[PDB]
Amino acid sequence: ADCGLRPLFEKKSLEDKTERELLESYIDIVEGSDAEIGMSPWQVMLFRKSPQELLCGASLISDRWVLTAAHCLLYPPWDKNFTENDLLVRIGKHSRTRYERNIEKISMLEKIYIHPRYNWRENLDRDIALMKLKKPVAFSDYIHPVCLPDRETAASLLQAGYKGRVTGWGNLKETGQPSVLQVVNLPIVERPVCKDSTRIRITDNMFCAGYKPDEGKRGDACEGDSGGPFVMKSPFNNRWYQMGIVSWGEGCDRDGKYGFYTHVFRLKKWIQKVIDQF
Amino acid sequence: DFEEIPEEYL
Ligand SMILES: Nc1ncc([C@H]2CC[C@H](NC(=O)[C@@H]3C=CCn4c(=O)n(CCS(=O)(=O)c5ccccc5)c(=O)n43)CC2)[nH]1
Ligand code: NA
Ligand code: NA
Repeated sequence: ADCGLRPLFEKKSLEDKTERELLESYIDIVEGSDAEIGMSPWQVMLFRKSPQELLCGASLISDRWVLTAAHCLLYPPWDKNFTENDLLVRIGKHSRTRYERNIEKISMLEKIYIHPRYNWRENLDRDIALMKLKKPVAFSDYIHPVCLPDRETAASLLQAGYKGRVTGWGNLKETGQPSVLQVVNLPIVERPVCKDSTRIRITDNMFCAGYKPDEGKRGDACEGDSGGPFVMKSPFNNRWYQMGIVSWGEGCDRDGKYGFYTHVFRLKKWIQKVIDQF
Repeated sequence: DFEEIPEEYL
């Protein structure tokens, strides 16, 4: 309703330091920079209760639902299979490790919903899951949901060359951990190029992003960034939309390799369905 | 690596 309008930027008519770069591509984390306070109000941290550790990123889509990658909760080849009592969701964070008193809100999960057809056996196809919070979180200056794309938003923004933004507390190199939430703006890549960069079978529930080894700009999601949001700002209504979920990639920021994202619009029907089915 | 969180969260 109020989705994708950040209290500290859109609302007060302030621009973050790199959004122009997004907007300028619509034809007007490794190697990221620190995010500004309240730059990604929908960024959520998937936290492990015991031991206490960051599991993945995630995003707030309403006051009671968090969107993340299914491989964040379930990956049988690595004996990964989290229950709602296994995790904690931390919202409104900036600092990676410190408990941001009076700023962040920590929530408990009521229910985890994995895509019934999430393909963990082969290529992480349909890598998405919903988590419904035990109680609605209260919005604030640092906590605010992102918008989910509609068919025509997906249509006009999801184009090769158009940049999106990925955020996370993930590794700083394939082989570093930030103290503060990192950002990187990356271009969407043509699907043939995506396909030609890997042996894994790319489905329509996916898109890849990153620069060309030739383009001379770098950046990528990395370990711990999983389940985080790939977002775009609509130049039509000025809102931030989540187009993708950090899914998989081979290494972090390797030349001729790209990050792969769950195609949120393709799976929006399943999202709606479970949201007003429960 | 993490600062402890309010016990009531666990
Ligand atoms: N460049 C880039 N951007 C973001 C990243 C990712 C870097 C690491 C994370 N991703 C993972 O841990 C996922 C999840 C489950 C299994 N898994 C694999 O075996 N591979 C790697 C082996 S694989 O690619 O051959 C493969 C793909 C899909 C399923 C199984 C294996 C892979 O990428 N994944 C987070 C984003 N990389
Ligand atoms: Na290929
Ligand atoms: Na790359």
